[PDB]
Amino acid sequence: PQITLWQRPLVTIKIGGQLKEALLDTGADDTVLEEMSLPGRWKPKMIGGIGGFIKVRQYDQILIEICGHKAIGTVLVGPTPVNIIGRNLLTQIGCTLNF
Amino acid sequence: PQITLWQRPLVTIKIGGQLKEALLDTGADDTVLEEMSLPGRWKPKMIGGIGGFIKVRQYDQILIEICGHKAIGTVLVGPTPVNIIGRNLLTQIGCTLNF
Ligand SMILES: CNC(=O)c1cccc(CN2[C@H](COc3ccccc3)[C@H](O)[C@@H](O)[C@@H](COc3ccccc3)N(Cc3ccccc3)S2(=O)=O)c1
Repeated sequence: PQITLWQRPLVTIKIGGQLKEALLDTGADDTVLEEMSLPGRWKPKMIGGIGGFIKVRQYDQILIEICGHKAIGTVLVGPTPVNIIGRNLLTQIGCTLNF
Repeated sequence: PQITLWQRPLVTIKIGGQLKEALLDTGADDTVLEEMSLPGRWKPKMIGGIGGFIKVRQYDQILIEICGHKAIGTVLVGPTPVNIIGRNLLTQIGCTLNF
């Protein structure tokens, strides 16, 4: 589909059998979600925003459904202001910017 | 044009006659640029994201050229590490997210 930007590009995602709201964010390199439990081991990672950097937990090969489209990739969990779907997953669902 | 997200969506913008590189950020409500001088009165504001908040100066009705498309809108100026073009301006150039 085509999403306009007059309002926040919020979509429903499914992860760990739960539905959550997330922002389609072309400015983010990675996908970062609010604190939650994911399976497997995690690795440390530092990501930065306008205010500075934060430490998050990196989980790999996580199944996440975005607007019905299934994706499998790296998900970061940490103190993020909102659930963010970044370029690593946007590319998997074939998302592009057009104008 | 159609911009893929394999890499960060960086574009050239023209503001105050100056050329700059900026990130197209669908997750950002507003536009925030690195410290610079702009004519007119401004209002202080606080914007936050990953890492926390930063103080910025809000200028209204600023003319900006993005990829040859003229757009008018509010621009926030502050100690941001990267120039960010948010939704307030992306809408004016008719930018959409598609997949
Ligand atoms: C009202 N606030 C604004 O208009 C407003 C205006 C401008 C900016 C922001 C905040 N940013 C949002 C996220 O914050 C929020 C918070 C609440 C609601 C919406 C977005 C942005 O959309 C993201 O792209 C992330 C990159 O996050 C990641 C995630 C994973 C890996 C790497 C980055 N940042 C922008 C940024 C990009 C590159 C370098 C430095 C900073 S951010 O600063 O963290 C809000």
